[PDB]
Amino acid sequence: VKVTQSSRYLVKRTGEKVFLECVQDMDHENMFWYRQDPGLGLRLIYFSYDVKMKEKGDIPEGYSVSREKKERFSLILESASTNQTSMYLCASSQRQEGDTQYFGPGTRLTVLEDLKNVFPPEVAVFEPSEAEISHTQKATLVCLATGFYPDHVELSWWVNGKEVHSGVCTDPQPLKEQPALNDSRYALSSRLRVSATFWQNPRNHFRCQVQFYGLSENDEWTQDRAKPVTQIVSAEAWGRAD
Amino acid sequence: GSHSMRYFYTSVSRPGRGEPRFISVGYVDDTQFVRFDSDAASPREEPRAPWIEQEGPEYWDRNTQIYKAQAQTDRESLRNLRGYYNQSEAGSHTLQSMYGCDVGPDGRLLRGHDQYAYDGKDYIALNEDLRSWTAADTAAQITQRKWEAAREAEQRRAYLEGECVEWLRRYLENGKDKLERADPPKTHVTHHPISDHEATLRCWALGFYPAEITLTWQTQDTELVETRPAGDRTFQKWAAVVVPSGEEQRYTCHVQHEGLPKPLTLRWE
Amino acid sequence: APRGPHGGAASGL
Amino acid sequence: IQRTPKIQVYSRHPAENGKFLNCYVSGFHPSDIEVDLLKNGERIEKVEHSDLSFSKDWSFYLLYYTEFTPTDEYACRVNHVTLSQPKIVKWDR
Amino acid sequence: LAKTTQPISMDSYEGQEVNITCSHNNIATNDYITWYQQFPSQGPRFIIQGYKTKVTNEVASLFIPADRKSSTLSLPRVSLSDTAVYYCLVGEILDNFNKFYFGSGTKLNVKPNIQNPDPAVYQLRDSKSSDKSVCLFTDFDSQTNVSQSKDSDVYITDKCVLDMRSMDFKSNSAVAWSNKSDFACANAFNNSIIPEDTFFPS
Repeated sequence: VKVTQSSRYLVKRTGEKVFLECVQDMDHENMFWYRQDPGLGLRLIYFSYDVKMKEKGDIPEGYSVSREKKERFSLILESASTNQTSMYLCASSQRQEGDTQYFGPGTRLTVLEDLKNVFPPEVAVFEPSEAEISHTQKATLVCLATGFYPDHVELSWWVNGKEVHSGVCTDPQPLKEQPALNDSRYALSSRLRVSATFWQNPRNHFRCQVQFYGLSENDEWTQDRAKPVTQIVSAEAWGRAD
Repeated sequence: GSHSMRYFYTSVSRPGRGEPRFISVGYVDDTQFVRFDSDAASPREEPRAPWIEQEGPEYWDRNTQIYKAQAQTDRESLRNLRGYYNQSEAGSHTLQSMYGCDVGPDGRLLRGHDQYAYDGKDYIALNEDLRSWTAADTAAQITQRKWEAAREAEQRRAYLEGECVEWLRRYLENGKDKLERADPPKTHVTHHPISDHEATLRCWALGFYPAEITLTWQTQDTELVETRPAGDRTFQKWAAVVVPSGEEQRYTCHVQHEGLPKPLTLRWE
Repeated sequence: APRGPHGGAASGL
Repeated sequence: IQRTPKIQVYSRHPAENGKFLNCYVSGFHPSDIEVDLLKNGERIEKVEHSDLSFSKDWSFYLLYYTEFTPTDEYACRVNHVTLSQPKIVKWDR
Repeated sequence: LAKTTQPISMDSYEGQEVNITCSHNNIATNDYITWYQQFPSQGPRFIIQGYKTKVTNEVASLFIPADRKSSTLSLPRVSLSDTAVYYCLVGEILDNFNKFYFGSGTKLNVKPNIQNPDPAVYQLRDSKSSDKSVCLFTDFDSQTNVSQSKDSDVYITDKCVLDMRSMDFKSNSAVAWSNKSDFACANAFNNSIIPEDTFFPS
């Protein structure tokens, strides 16, 4: 059950030829490229029922594919357009059970007319309410990731240098900072809740980590700002007696 | 009464002259209703009975793509079989497939079939329990273990119990007046001097549907021709017995067929 | 109708 | 692995002068086969035939048929691989 | 086009059986019925398939009535991690023939059973000096609907379920914030309907 994809996050300029890879090691005859968009579910772009064989799906326009070997099914955006911004999901299946499909982990692709609105997040940690501490004997830290674009972030919490998942909740989806704009940058929040005694210990260290996926090398940059490359942005707090 | 759907596949290799030819015909009882031929100028499933022309484009298109895939599956089978029997890459070979379902008036599955012949001989066949296979020779035993391992029988039985049954239901409903008919055999006895000593007594049965009929002269001296179709949706057959002269009286032709009330007893008039 | 992949159409000998 | 065709020649409806002459080849293998229907010893040109099928016995069968109006000899020329030379069969009873 | 129809979304509480009915009136005789489960940030995964006979495995059971016009996915007593999109597909696929189409599916949201709700609205200040200020609405029961703000300069997140596994404690919260200096937690969640008993400290 090993279907892989080469890219996890991509930002591309309109007009670029973009290559997405899908590899399976199950010797499956069928491979598929779908895109998934809000409200529309998964729509088939192309499938291949054997090496060299291609079949247009429901939405082939603006894409090509390659099946030169049975293991690999490449998707090509010949001349990227903004409406090709999507979540791309590869799958594979056996000839004998084509409707039992195994999916890769997906590739988030954002196509923009220009890279000028690309921004990494600012990150800030907010310390637990003293009122929350005395009322509940628990302590909720909040992390805010703000002003980032496109929506390609992964937030995590680190306590005393180790990642935690207990007591964590991150917004399943970000907000638009400017809802009236199509151009809007995003914000995201997360909570980490601990016992008040743990927060009250000044030897305890809390760090909110945001992996941003932005520009790479080979993306040209002209502007004043630091180039908005894929990067980590973190904010932290130490416990306090207060 | 009790009805049947059956598909008859024939795949014939022809090394050098391209891919194997794949041909399919489908029957409900003794009535053919579809055909497919991979060599046709525009290969598609085609109607061969009035009552199946009701099916829309989606029916024909899906069945067409399924035959094309079956042809491909048969091509692989023919390769495998050529290995199993250690045969020359140059010889043409024949794979025949027959599968389908028998039901009663109940409309429930009475019996399933799923069988294969290679170059005229039985190869492998699904047993009546629909859970086991009978391999004809050592070669088919390879296939047997293969399908045992893969639990093929369950796939086979699934279609046989479900789709096949359902589809047969639909066809008998649409071809109603023409599928559950019964045309009785018109009969007569002819006489024919062979010598001064003897003559041929031939017993005829004509115009009957379905093809199932029994016909005897009351065996070691009885000639019996294969039942034959008229081109109408009907069948013919006869039985002969060489008989001395002035002696035709001690001979009796017996005729049995479902379309008649009286299992007939005939003498030469 | 003939059997599809669920019924044996892709199962070779 | 080799079986020779059983050939029948006959009429669909009773041979009454006025208005489908049949030839039924069966029991044969392999499935390659040549069938001509003959009027007065010459090939009749527009002759249909059924789709290749076979019986429970796995023996192939085919029906060749044109239209009859009788009076003139009629035959069925069949060649198969199990026949040294073509096999011609005469028609009526 | 979609030959299957199903609810866009449904809500459920943890510990309850969940049934999802899919409509497929035009199902063809040769079509099979297949369901997929897609966890957040993952690709869908196959979970169950049937034709007519009821099917059960460790993940679900699949009910198919006589005419096969519909079918029901039955999830045993759900847990929060069962939050996912459930796709119902009807079709057939082999070689170039592909009548096997996903659709939009049913978004299943599983809500926590909050044992003793203690709704409250707390103010949190930045670890570094003031760029923003943050309000936290927390410990409310799962039926609480958090609305977005009427103000352009105020951001309000949706609710979010937090599980403190070591304590066996689950809680909801939403976050609101702004960089306007006239932003006060007392009225931050004004555009929402909050409990009369919500604790607002001084």
